[PDB]
Amino acid sequence: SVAHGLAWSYYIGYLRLILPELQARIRTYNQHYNNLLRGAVSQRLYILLPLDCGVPDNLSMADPNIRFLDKLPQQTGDRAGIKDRVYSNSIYELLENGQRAGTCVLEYATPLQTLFAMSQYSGFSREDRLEQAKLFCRTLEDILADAPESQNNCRLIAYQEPFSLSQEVLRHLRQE
Amino acid sequence: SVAHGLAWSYYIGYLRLILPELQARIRTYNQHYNNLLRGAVSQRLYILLPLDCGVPDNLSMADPNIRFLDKLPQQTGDRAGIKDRVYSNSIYELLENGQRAGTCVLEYATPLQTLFAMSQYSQAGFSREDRLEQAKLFCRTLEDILADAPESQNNCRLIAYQEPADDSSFSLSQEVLRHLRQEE
Ligand SMILES: O=C(Nc1cc(F)c(F)cc1C(=O)O)c1ccc(-n2ccnc2)nn1
Ligand SMILES: O=C(Nc1cc(F)c(F)cc1C(=O)O)c1ccc(-n2ccnc2)nn1
Repeated sequence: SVAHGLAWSYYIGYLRLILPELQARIRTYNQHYNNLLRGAVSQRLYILLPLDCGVPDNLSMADPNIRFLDKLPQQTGDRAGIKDRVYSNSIYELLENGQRAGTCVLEYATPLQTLFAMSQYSGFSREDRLEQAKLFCRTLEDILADAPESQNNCRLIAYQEPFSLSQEVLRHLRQE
Repeated sequence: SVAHGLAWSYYIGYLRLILPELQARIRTYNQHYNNLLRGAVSQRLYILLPLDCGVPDNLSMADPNIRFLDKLPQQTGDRAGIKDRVYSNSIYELLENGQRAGTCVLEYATPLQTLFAMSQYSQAGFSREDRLEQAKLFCRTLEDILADAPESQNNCRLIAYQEPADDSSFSLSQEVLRHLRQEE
């Protein structure tokens, strides 16, 4: 049940705040900042849900075919006593054969780091961590399916390694 | 178990990251004479834990005697696929009789908003009583986490309070000043 609460926490504390302005920020980037010949940034927030709960800080460290392109225009807002809290979301090019194949706003679901931290060493086994990660994912899918902030503007990317993270994301980008 | 998990998720997801550099950033802010002449910033992160789980976005809206002053210079770092994620931490003056009595880095514990959002509308008997119990468990777990955590080196003060029914009888600025004066 901890992961059910973490999924709610992620929606209430982050996704409900970030999803409503996302379309407008992507449109700003596409119309004002993006070089003439660069491909458009895709319209969705792509959230990585590694079922192993491995959340590295740097996506280019995780797969060099995920290349940092630029920041979205920043979203600021008062939040829980932070005046003008800053959200500096990252845009990535997904490379195939050294060339851009897709461009998107991509990040990991941060609460998966809690499940990982509490099970990295051996109570709370790897199998228990997998079960919590799946519960997180199922709970978050149910929340977003019902949430008025989720309007074809978010895509959950849940995966288990048996692998290219870039190819996993591209399969989701190309399903749209 | 949810409150226990939220306390861990708050330490792992934020306090672990923000606490190690915080005193260096405050020290830097206080070394600017024009800042120090206004008043020294207290050398701790003060975390508000309203046990009702009510977490308004703007502290001056909560209590006009909590006056926004300034921001620490941004801390950036790569986090969970966010390149150079930005932490803009707010500094407040705490007023007594219209005058500065203290200056601090102050914010609400964000996961208390989840406890609240999940029970605000409940028609269950004892939903408010159950929420208060969850909030206390959250605070207890977080106190126990930070007692043991190497990032917590007399640099964090949890401010847990249950507000009275009577809105006018409670002053959040006074609640923070009580803590700020002990930390001194
Ligand atoms: O997951 C986040 N937040 C939370 C998750 C919780 F479960 C919770 F209880 C509270 C929060 C919170 O932030 O208060 C989160 C994720 C990405 C970014 N972000 C993206 C660009 N810059 C910052 N910011 N926050
Ligand atoms: O509580 C926060 N975050 C989280 C809490 C979680 F429970 C979790 F699982 C993940 C996060 C997360 O951020 O990923 C949080 C609070 C303050 C600020 N902040 C202060 C200035 N600018 C930004 N940022 N984040």
